[PDB]
Amino acid sequence: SGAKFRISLGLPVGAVINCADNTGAKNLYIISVKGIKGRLNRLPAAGVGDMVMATVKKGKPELRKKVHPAVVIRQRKSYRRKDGVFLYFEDNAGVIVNNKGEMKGSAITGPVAKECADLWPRIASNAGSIA
Amino acid sequence: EKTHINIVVIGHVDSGKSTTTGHLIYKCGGIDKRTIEKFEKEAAEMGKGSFKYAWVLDKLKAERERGITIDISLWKFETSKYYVTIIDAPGHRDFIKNMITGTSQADCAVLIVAAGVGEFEAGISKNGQTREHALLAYTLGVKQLIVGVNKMDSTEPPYSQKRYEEIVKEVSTYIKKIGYNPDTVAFVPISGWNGDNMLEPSANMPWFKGWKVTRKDGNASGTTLLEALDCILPPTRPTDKPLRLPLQDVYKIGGIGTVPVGRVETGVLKPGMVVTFAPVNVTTEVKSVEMHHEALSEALPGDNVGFNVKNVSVKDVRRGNVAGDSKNDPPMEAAGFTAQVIILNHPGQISAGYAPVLDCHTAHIACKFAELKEKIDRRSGKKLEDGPKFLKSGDAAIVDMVPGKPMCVESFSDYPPLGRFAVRDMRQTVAVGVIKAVDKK
Amino acid sequence: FPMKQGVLTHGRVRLLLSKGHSCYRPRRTGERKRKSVRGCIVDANLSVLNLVIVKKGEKDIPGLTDTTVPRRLGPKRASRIRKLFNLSKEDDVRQYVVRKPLNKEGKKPRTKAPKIQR
RNA sequence: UACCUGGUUGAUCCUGCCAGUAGCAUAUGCUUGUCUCAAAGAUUAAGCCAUGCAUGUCUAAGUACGCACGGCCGGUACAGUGAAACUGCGAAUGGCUCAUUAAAUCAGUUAUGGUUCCUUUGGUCGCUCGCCACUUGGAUAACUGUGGUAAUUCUAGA
RNA sequence: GGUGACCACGGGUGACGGGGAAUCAGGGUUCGAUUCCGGAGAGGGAGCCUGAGAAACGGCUACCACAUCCAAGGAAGGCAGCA
RNA sequence: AAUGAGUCCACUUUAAAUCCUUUAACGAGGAUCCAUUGGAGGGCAAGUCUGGUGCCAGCAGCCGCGGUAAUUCCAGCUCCAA
RNA sequence: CGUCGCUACUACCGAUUGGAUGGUUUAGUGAGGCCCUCGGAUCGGCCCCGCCGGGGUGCCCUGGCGGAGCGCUG
RNA sequence: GUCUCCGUAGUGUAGCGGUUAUCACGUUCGCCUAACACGCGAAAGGUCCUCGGUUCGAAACCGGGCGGAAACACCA
Ligand SMILES: [Mg+2]
Ligand SMILES: [Mg+2]
Ligand SMILES: [Mg+2]
Ligand SMILES: [Mg+2]
Ligand SMILES: [Mg+2]
Ligand SMILES: [Mg+2]
Ligand SMILES: [Mg+2]
Ligand SMILES: [Mg+2]
Ligand SMILES: [Mg+2]
Ligand SMILES: [Mg+2]
Repeated sequence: SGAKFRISLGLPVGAVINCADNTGAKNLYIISVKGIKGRLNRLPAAGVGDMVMATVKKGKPELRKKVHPAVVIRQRKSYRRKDGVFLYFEDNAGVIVNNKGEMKGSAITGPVAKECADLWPRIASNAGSIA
Repeated sequence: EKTHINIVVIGHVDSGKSTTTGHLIYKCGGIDKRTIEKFEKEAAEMGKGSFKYAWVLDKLKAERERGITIDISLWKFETSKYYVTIIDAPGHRDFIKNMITGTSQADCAVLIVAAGVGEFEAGISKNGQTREHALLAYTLGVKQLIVGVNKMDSTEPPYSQKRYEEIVKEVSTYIKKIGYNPDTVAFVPISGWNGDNMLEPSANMPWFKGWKVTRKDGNASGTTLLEALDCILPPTRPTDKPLRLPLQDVYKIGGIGTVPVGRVETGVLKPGMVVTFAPVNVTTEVKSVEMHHEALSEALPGDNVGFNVKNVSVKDVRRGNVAGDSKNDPPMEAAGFTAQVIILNHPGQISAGYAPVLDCHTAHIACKFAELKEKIDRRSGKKLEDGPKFLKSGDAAIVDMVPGKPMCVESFSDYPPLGRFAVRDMRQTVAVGVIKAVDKK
Repeated sequence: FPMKQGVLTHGRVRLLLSKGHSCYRPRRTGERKRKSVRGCIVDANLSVLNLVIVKKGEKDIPGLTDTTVPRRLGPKRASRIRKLFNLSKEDDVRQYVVRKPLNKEGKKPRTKAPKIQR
């Protein structure tokens, strides 16, 4: 299989990031990161490919008062890709998914990180382009 | 040229039905190499690598996620002798009605039996399905079948002779009770995932010489499963009888409309001919006739054809109806029909009032006993007793039945495939019934 | 995708091709259509690379320079025959036209002569 | 065909509305023997469309060395039948719908002495003083051959 | 400067306009998407080549919304034409 | 005694058909070869008929009917208008 | 006749800097076409002219290789 | 087709592997009234959607099929 390597995190709790799908939401306010144990005073942060719990702050009204599982697909923080390549995107973006991993939406706007596509095949299936 | 048949593959869960069927399709010119390369690419993407050949028929997303067979699928592959379309049974007791529907539209049955340790014994149990599939195929009217043996590369040691001899003996010693002759039923050891003994004679298992069959109509002996698929005797097609179409599924294709797909039983279906449906009783006119991405000016019996009728919605006509010619005598709503249920395995007593699920041809509606007329012994319709209070396992009986949900049925004297039906209760098999009388409205 | 002279890149670009440029024939008059063409610079990322040798080398390539197939049909414009066979002024022009001989199994032998113009 | 009737009251005259009555024009219900005309996806969605067809075209009078046929009359540029293609024309007509549109479109009336106009028809085409004219130059089609792509009414080279 | 209670300007229209249709003492009152005339449009806008004549869409280009194939490198759309 | 609605020969028609008009031969005594849709208190033509239900079911555009002898409900017969 | 109490229906006010769906526009960004000013990947003519050539008689009517005039040009 | 929840006198529906009950009704009902109206009294009323398995026996412990109520997919 293959386990995702460590990358620069860059997106702590409280970061609001773009919505990259056709769900109707416009942004995702990260409230926590899945699989984070913790440390005193340390904010839980997430790179690309990480499942997060997010609440949409603006968008279609029947999504705003809920917590959704979400996956970060693009980030503005540079991260090393174990081949010497430092990659960063133009914006931080994520998609709305469920626990199993398939997206609530049906299409994705813009590229998706290679790590996120590898770790979530259902997101990669809807991916317009791979970065 | 060529003639048309239908084949169902039946067996135990996790034995690799869809995998072996799909790799048989691939060997017989099913689809090009790069599309199935993309299929294996997907299979490696999410994880189910060994489930790659299953995707050729298990196209549903729920099947593609759980790795569990759900729906009956069709795929066309041309063989050495004649055309054949294959039925892929689910193999689950939650989907037993789906298997019954699929096996109904099949002329031959393929009884794939696992040879690996554990799976074979788990198949042969009260919790098993190998008994269930064969018994209900014998109930629904499939005469000639084949028993296939799979997973010679999973057993220890692989490609064993004693293992296969035990398999054949243990299949025979109960399929004689079921009703299929091992002298006519061929026995093949195969392995779909490895791809041996299917298209070319095997080299990893030289101990297998070749199966032999001894039928009255024809004697055959081959080495590959194609050589056994092709030697299947051509069924007698009763084309003079009035047209009947036990419907499989309904589809709403954009641009052509709601096109039913159902097996032709009797008669000939043609473009430009008004047809009727028994359960929905709405008249409609056939526009065209096609099968398996190819067209037909005539539809022959035992064929999976897709014909476009005019001005009926997808919701109006649903799964399991009966269609026929409007000019000839039509199938009509049956208020009651006198059936001959032969009780096989029922713990409790069967009095008038208990409601099992009765499955005439395709669909599935629970029906209720009205009263039990006479007790009949196990063969020939020999009279024993009048009006028993209750029925018990090991006895045949003639019964008058009153279904609750509306349905149409036909007798075993006019359309023999329509006369075959089963009775199911307590999540097992409880009776074998045939229709010999029927009342219309 | 065929290559076009003058693109000055290695890679595929899209051009609104007009009448008589390259890599395009108009379906109707005045029609222009955007098409994908490959740059004029050649590199590894090619399937075929057309080459035309200019000057003759020291020896003969087998199957290439030998068995010189003739051009099928001769000149049709009268001045072109005049230039080909060095005609001064009206010297047996009717009989200097190339008579094409053709035959078949069922065909009785026959020559063919064009309708010379100008 | 310039028309009324029932309903407020114990009863009477009114005001007044409600209900009744008749036509057409959509839908629908019941029924249906013949025949002649004949509307028919406008009303909600100018919403979405698989598939097939709906725009092509040659006279004697533009260009034929396709054998794809063929008379040869046999010493001849081209008999002739005609594919394909170049060229010219049409494809801006027709058919469909009524979304937009409130001096806008449109209707009657007037003007272009404020403009253009393929084609048809009729004028004009020796009106000019100025080493091929017994006819000049080059290329491209169709055609042979070599291919690329998974493709397409895609095209490259020679 | 120009237009306005002789209703300008603005808004709504379940408005394409007319020839016309329905009702029929007279006067009127409703209806005209619909075969004739004129106009507009080709999913929504926009910009163009050819041609005497097009801002053409059973022509082209771009964006947008949908949407066909794929060997994932690409390619092709417009039934408010007859079905 | 006479006709068709239907079967159906041929013709006609028509691009070719179809239909209609002609024309052979069958085709009527419940001529069962069966006309229906709404009504019968008023307006508004037609029953103070019979049997049921009994302010229930229901009818009724509107006045109104129905709580055990219903001109109005449901049925049967008979009438009414087209 | 009106309050009050109960049951239904209809609108009304109403915090929520409520929400959704259309239309018209400010500003910013701005594909694409068209026009102009450049640009010159290529394709051609003349000066060809190292010359063998040449005819009225080195003084060429030019029939081809060939450099290239390393220019003028379309 | 996959997934989630709900369904129990006619309704309002508590519910416990040892008991489907009560209560507001709705109705009927002696009880009066010419008929009401209003007051006095009793009741009936449940396959726990439905059918199975576990269990000494289960509505309920578990699972199926049906109806509803939300999704999610579903293109010969
Ligand atoms: Mg702290
Ligand atoms: Mg000429
Ligand atoms: Mg009649
Ligand atoms: Mg309008
Ligand atoms: Mg109009
Ligand atoms: Mg018009
Ligand atoms: Mg237009
Ligand atoms: Mg012109
Ligand atoms: Mg346009
Ligand atoms: Mg009456």
